[PDB]
Amino acid sequence: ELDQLRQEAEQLKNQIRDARKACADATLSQITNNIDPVGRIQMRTRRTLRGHLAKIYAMHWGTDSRLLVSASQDGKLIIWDSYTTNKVHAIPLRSSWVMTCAYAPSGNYVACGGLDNICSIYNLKTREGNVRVSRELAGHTGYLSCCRFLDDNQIVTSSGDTTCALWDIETGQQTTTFTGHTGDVMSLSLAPDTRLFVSGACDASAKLWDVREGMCRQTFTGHESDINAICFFPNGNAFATGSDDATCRLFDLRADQELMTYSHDNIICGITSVSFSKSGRLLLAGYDDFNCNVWDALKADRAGVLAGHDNRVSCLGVTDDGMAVATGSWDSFLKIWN
Amino acid sequence: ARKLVEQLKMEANIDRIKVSKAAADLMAYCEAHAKEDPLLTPVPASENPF
Amino acid sequence: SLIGKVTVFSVDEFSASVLTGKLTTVFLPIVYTIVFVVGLPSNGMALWVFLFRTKKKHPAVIYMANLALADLLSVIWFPLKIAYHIHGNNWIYGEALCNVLIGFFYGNMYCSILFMTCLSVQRYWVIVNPMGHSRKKANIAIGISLAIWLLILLVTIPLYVVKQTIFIPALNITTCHDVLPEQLLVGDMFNYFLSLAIGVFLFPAFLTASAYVLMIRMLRSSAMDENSEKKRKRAIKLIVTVLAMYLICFTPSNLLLVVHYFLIKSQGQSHVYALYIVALCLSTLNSCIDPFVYYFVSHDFRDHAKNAL
Amino acid sequence: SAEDKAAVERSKMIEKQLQKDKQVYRRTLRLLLLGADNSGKSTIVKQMRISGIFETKFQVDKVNFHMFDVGAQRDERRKWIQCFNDVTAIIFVVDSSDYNRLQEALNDFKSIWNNRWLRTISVILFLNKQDLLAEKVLAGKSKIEDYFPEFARYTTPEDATPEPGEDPRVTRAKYFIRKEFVDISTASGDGRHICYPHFTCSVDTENARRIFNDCKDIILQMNLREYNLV
Repeated sequence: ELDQLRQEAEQLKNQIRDARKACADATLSQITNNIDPVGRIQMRTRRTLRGHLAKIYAMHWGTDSRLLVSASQDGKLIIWDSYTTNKVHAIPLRSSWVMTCAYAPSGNYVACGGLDNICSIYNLKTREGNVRVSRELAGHTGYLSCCRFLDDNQIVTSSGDTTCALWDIETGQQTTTFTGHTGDVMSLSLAPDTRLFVSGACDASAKLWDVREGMCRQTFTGHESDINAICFFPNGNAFATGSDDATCRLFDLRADQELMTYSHDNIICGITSVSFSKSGRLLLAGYDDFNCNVWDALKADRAGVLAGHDNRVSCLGVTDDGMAVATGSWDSFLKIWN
Repeated sequence: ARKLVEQLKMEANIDRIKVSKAAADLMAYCEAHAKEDPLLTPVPASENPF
Repeated sequence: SLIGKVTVFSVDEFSASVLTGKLTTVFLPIVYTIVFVVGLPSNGMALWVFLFRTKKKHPAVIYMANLALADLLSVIWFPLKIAYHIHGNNWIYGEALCNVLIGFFYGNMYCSILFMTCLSVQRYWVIVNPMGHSRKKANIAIGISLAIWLLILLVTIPLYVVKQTIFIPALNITTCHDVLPEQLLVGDMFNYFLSLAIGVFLFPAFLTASAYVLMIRMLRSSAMDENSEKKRKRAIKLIVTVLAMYLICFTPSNLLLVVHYFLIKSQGQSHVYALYIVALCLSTLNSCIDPFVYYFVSHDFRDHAKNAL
Repeated sequence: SAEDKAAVERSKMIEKQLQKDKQVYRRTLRLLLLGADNSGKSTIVKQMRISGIFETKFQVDKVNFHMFDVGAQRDERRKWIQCFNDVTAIIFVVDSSDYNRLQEALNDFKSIWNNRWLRTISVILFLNKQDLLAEKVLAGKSKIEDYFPEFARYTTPEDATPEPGEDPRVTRAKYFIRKEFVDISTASGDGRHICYPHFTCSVDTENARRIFNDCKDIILQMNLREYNLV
């Protein structure tokens, strides 16, 4: 009759709201306002890399804090060493629209995908020295927006058809499929222990997922529009989200509520990428105002500003040993800050 | 509607803690590794590859 | 420019009339002061914008910055000249400065001319043949800028190797470039000045005029799309204006220069000096008119300038 | 000095390859094709012929065109339309003999005209299926007044250029349909991009020439803007 089910859903939502309002005993701006302010943080460019003909859409750091991968709408993958600005590899693509990259934790493989509705998996260590495509995964019905590795045998993938999936490399078949979103899935992140992951999908909503089960653990709401970036806190019990309403927010996983909201009255632009630092104090963000901001996590104030790009900042990343920060924007240049 | 009801039912029964506990844990982790971050505490120029 | 006979020198009656009159003690300093006050900040601001806030080096900026610098260096030592003219045609400031003033004036004028010509040719090359490459243009622009400057610093040497100040006791005056000996006007200087007047004005004039006329005739052809008229028509207007500020402000000076030296080396008299002073007054106004025609009639440049201040 | 000898070899080889690729790339033009389901964009594509997104290439007077058709996607497109900010022309193909889904066509045109990431791109407008329009108007069983009553106040402009043999009624209909789009085009008054209308049918072979002429004009306007001449 469609009436009883909606009534039960409303009752359950009311119960959840009461449970969440019961645990909201204080605001964290009250028990974090007597700490030593970080100060003034300023950074300068140490190097600049050239060679792309068009916009840079994504990038990723390796596990040695030395080698990196980047890719553009030219149809080009480039593998750099950042110690000496010299190139090591260049790979051409079979399609000209690609929107995500990755880097295997062992240094042997790379992965890519785009509007062609297919994932491409490339091998780097061959006896002939020539990089040739190894695997190719198809089965989605929409543009592919992110892809990461767990080991050399499994790849987790997110697409624009409101679904996510886990793939087994050898057989070429999906092992499990995650459904439950209602709109375009854009941002994905893996837990540091490689046990869970988190996703956000253009409905002003975010969700947590277990890998081996295949069902939602918990769902968070609170934004006003699409969600574009997502990342884990280093310790494994928090994540910070960026949206198109000019706001960053922080959530934990045990209280199911907002903790800090970072925003400003003079900002009416979007967020394109977000990342964290090793200790957990510095939060970096890239905006459409042609610049980037650096914030502190426990204070809800500003610390500094990075400038130097002539277009939108599209990709950002911070290394595994904490030594440098890399950025790439629509002007076809990558920059490194320390 | 049935799927939404099932989702809300499974989400309802979750153990929850107080916010100040999570705040304490986060500030504790921030303090414990404060000295090892090469951006809050800048590295001496000698050992910096950059 | 005026002939002094024969060290004590002497001059004739018309020269005496002009050197102590009101044309060269009242009129000229007004023009120079107005030019100075109007033109110094304009090129200063243009050069600031072209040097600091530019993000990418397009060829047009490469040529325009050089033109602006040429005008700026042309307009520096004017106060010395106003002080000269107001004191009654008498120079009391030494010897090096006379050479500096003459050389910088003439060299910077002709550098301005050559850069105008280069802009014209590149505009033709782009519009009447749409295909091109930006980086090769940047390389060629830098090369040609260096060539032009080095050529200029090689035809202002003969003005540093001739004594320019001459003493006249009959009036108690000392003169910087207005009086010169007869045994030099009929000789070396005749050759040098006709060489400059026919070498670095006429040929660039033909090049520039031909390029702009062909561009207009192609932009009004009956083989172009009719959904663009309101833009193309505007373009025509600007082109005409530029030609107008080129031929009017430069042809009279060179013509009267040639005529003056022809009268001196042909017959032996001189009664055309006042017209040359006035035509040169007209020529020196382009240090103030150029930034309003090549720089400010656009869209983005005005916004950048407003953001600068 | 060191033992690192690939540190020059690999860099030099890769630089050579990228230079060759740059010279190949910068001489091509790229176009995006949009339309509805009942539009005849597929027939046009097949005529100048000689999953994700479909792709075609053609060559006119030694210039290479590369055209992109959006394929098996979902209905909502507000997120991947931002990947087309560096193309020269949007080719918009709209039906002309339906009278029902025409308003949705105008509204979509308005939406793609005022988007923020596409305020420096021009539109070439193709109105397809003309002979059907002629036959349908001559049949006279359906009146345009039931959907655009303002047609009752429209008269042919004095500068009309009809091909001989056509009744003035069909000419009036054609010009009214064109006028709606042109007015919505000029409504902004932005003065940074232009709309180029044409009429076309199911069997015609001069579409490549039209695209070439329009692209040539677009490049010329860009160059005039760039050199402080306009």
